[PDB]
Amino acid sequence: GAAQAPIVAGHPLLGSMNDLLNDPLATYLRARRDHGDVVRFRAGPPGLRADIYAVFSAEGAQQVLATESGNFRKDNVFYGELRDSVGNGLLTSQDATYLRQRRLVQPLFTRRRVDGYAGQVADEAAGLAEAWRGIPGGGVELVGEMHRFALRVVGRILFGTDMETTFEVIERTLPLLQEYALKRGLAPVRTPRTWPTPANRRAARTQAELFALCDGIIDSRRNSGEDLVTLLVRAGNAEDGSLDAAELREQVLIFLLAGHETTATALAFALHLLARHPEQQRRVRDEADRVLGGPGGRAPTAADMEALPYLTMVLKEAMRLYPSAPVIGRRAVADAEVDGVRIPAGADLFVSPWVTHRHPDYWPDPERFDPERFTPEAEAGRPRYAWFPFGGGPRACIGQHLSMLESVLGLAVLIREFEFEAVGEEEVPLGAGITLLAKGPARCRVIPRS
Ligand code: HEM
Repeated sequence: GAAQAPIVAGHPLLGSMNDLLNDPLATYLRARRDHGDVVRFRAGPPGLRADIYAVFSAEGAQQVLATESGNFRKDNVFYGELRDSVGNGLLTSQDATYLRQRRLVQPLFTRRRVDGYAGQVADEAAGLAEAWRGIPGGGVELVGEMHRFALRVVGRILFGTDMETTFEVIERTLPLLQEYALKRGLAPVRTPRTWPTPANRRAARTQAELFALCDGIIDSRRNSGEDLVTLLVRAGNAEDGSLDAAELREQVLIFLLAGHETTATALAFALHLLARHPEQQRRVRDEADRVLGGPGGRAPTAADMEALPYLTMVLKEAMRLYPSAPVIGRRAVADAEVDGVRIPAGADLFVSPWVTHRHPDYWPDPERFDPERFTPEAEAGRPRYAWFPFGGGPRACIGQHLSMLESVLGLAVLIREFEFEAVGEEEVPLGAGITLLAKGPARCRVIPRS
């Protein structure tokens, strides 16, 4: 006896089109508050787009992402636009194509291989510290600062040293190809990319430049402290052979796309919360000072992650309030039942870390910043999928441990060398694209500790 999904209140004629455009994050929370855990969003005018379903329960998220993963596919139009824009890499691939890619890439994402990149993160963070030590204003805009820093960390991990050259090209090329794909995947009309419109021409020129850069970097590595491009080029097994040149580029691009804004968002918001919460900052500082030796102390290592649990708890709470992926899209193959509600075959649907992380059934006083929610005991008192920023199940984030290594060890250096104080508006307005979008500045004063 499957129930029908309630339609989220919206415009009499346009449905949720205006609400999802103006304030999608507030629309998602209202949908749960007024209509429940399985809802349907209507578009207008009638006949433009099929109803998009939404699952906000932890148990429904476990079903969509893990228990019944086979019924929920990456067949949404957005995924097709990303594949056309950056190639059919590990994030967008499905079936046999994905299985061969997973067989060849998983070896590069082992805890030991990832832990080997700890010194690169520590060096990049010490570099940011020296630059911040010479800021005459003593102030930073964290969204902008962490956007640069995160690309530098993932790019050092990918391409090694002296790649500020490649950084500036990627910095200006990749975001445009992502916007092109996001805007087309969410659009109600799609003129072919071959069509010679000014926008489609600009995107193909952007693609050419980035593709050629990637191919040159990859071809230089065709000729341990090895970079990830070197290990992707040397990936091979008996059944799958090795990755081709197009396959190599698709993975480099997907790693850059999946690790640049995601880690930036987490770093900026963790630092912003610590800037607005002095007691929690003092706790992270006393922990950093005890493990690394204080201002002017030693570089953090991968093993220091076990000795930095409050910082880990601050990060998880930042990713609860500010999930870098606020929604995860899927498409139903066959009729399904989630929380007693029917999700039809062919239906585009989405789980939302943004809503489930603020759900009153799992989160007391959900908008309060409290790292103590992530003690092992508190985690046991709540369902597993109440917190899922890296997703879950077979398609969970492969760089989850890398992101935590870069965040914990990164923030450890910055808190060991600087005190943070929020300046100006502390409420950063938020939107949603591929990732959580900052629609406001996160200003902060950096005070050198030595
Ligand atoms: C070092 C940084 C990162 C890298 C290189 C990276 C890479 C990737 C890759 C390759 C995938 C596809 C995994 C697969 O299908 O087998 C993925 C999935 C995912 N990543 Fe990450 N990631 C990083 C950081 C983050 C962070 C900080 C978040 C925080 C929100 C995040 C959230 C996700 C989510 C939700 C998925 C699942 C998407 C889905 O199921 O459709 N990633 N990541």
